[PDB]
Amino acid sequence: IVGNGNVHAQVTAQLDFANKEQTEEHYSPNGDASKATLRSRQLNISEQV
Amino acid sequence: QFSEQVNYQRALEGELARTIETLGPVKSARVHLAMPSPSASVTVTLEPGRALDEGQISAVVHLVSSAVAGLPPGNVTLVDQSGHLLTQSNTSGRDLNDAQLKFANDVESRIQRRIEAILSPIVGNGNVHAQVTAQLDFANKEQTEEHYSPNGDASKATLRSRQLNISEQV
Amino acid sequence: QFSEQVNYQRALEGELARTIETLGPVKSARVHLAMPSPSASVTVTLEPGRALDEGQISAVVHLVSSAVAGLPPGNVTLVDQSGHLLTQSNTSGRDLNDAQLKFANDVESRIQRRIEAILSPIVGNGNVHAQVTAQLDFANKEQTEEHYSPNGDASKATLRSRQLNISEQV
Amino acid sequence: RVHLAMPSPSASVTVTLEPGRALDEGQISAVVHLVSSAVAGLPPGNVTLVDQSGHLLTQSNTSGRDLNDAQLKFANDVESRIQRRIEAILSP
Amino acid sequence: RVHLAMPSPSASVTVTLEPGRALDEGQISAVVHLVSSAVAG
Amino acid sequence: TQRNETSNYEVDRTIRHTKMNVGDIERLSVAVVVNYKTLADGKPLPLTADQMKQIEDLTREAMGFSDKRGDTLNVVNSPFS
Amino acid sequence: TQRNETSNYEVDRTIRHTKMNVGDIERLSVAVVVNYKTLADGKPLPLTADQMKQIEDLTREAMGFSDKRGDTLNVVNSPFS
Repeated sequence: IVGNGNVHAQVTAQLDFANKEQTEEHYSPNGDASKATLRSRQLNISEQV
Repeated sequence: QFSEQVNYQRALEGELARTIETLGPVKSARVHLAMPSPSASVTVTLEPGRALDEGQISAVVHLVSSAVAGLPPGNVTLVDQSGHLLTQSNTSGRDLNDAQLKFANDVESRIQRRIEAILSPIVGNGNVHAQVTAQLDFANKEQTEEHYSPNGDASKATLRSRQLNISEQV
Repeated sequence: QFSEQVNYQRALEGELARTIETLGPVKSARVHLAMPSPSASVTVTLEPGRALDEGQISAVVHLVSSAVAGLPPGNVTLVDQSGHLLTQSNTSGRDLNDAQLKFANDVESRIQRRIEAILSPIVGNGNVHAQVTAQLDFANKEQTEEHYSPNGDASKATLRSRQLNISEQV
Repeated sequence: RVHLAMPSPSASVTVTLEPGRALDEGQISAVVHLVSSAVAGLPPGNVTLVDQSGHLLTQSNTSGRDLNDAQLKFANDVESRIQRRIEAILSP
Repeated sequence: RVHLAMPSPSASVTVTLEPGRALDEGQISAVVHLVSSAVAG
Repeated sequence: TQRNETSNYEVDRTIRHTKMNVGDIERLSVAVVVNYKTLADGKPLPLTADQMKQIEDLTREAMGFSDKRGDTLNVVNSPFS
Repeated sequence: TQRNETSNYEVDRTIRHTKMNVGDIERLSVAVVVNYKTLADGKPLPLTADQMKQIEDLTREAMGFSDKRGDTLNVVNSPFS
């Protein structure tokens, strides 16, 4: 666009070199009863009048 | 026993020196081994008026390294006829990480060539230039999902056992 | 016994070098073998005015690798008559995740040729160009589903045992 | 009609068959060795031969991961079989 | 030119075909299975 | 009244284990320049808007442009030297 | 009344194990200088504003500029020597 020798550019590259690990461990919320997954359930309902 | 290994190493050193000599712009060779962590040292005198490139030294380096059992390229050193330690493998710092630039350059060159090859027929042979910058993910990345279908609904539950006691006194 | 092994190994190296010498554009070769971490190196001096491609070097590395037991092709190196490491796997940082690029090139080239071959009869021999960019999934991926048919319905459930006690006092 | 591009060289030959003929397996080696030799420094593996309708006569191979491209060859074979069937049922 | 690897075994054959001929894909398998079954394992 | 109930369930389970590839294209930024001409002998004059729009689309398709990756594309028309 | 309820759950889980790269670009700073000329024979008169804007765009795209990383770019026009 501007010509063979009409432009000069200089670049600085800030680089990271730190060895960096990470171990995420995510769990879905099961608070809502319509999306919970039950393995067992013991439900006792006693009532005396 | 000992002198046998001595003779064998000393003969194979001259052998690899002779092979390295027959490599074009090289005048003389001298290979040396370290055999009990293995290591090797080669003193190559290139022919006056030439100089191997950075990816050209790796040729002789892994030639003498893989000619020897248990020797990684990194323990192989090479010295020119006037200083010039052309093998920086002693550090072995960015050797893996300088190939990332080559791979990224290959990717962006392929995309640039595709853009020019698709756009030149319309606008002309030399009426278009494209430059492509490709950011790449080099991070090793694992993942182990584990999803369970909800069984809150009684119409989609799957039962194995069920003890349902019902009492009623009036 | 140690002399037996060295002379046998040297004879194998010379024999293999002579065999890969009779390979057309190969004036002289030199096999070097190391069985302690198996390894092998070849110094090919091609006949002037030629160059073997990467798949053409795969041929020779598989030829000299399989000729001795336990040696993978990855420990076999080739060096040309002027440096020019012909095997990519030497400085094995990754050196194979760059094969994904040329595999993608093959895929895009086939799709491009298919579009060109189908569209040429209609619009003309050279009146159409197509460029294909293919995103490829190169990630290892496993899955283990486990589906259970619901048996909440009594008319579809399957019973193995059933203990039913019914009491009634009036 | 052979086209060359020398800046890693490569070549593309598009042979125009005489009406009602096709090259045999041993005939493509002749042309590949002819086009490879007549130019200095061009290996025979860089030139791609293409018929008048697809049908790449000189295939490409892989060095590092040579398993995923064999899938490509199998797909090409299946496509060629189905294409030949369509052509041989529609030509009459 | 046949070569063996006998200590997993392997074989390497350097066949030079006569000028003006080329074996087919199922024809290389001939020599392949010959040298493979000429050796145990 | 009383109502006791113990229930043991069998649950659908999916274990998807991925090992992501090393070297994927996270983001692309492409800049393209097109030369003026538009005339056989007269003064060069900017290519029409519809044409530049179609070069933009063609280079968008050749790039593999995807808003998910946040790719950026910029094509400009200016005379060369 | 009474209500006992012992509920055992199966929970969805995701485990990502990342090992970030060694040598990534945290931030880029680029300075660009362009030349005056703009005429066949007359005195140089500063490149016009829209042209400057498009040079800035082109170098922004060729940089891989991303304000998330905090990249910075500065383009100026001044006669050379």
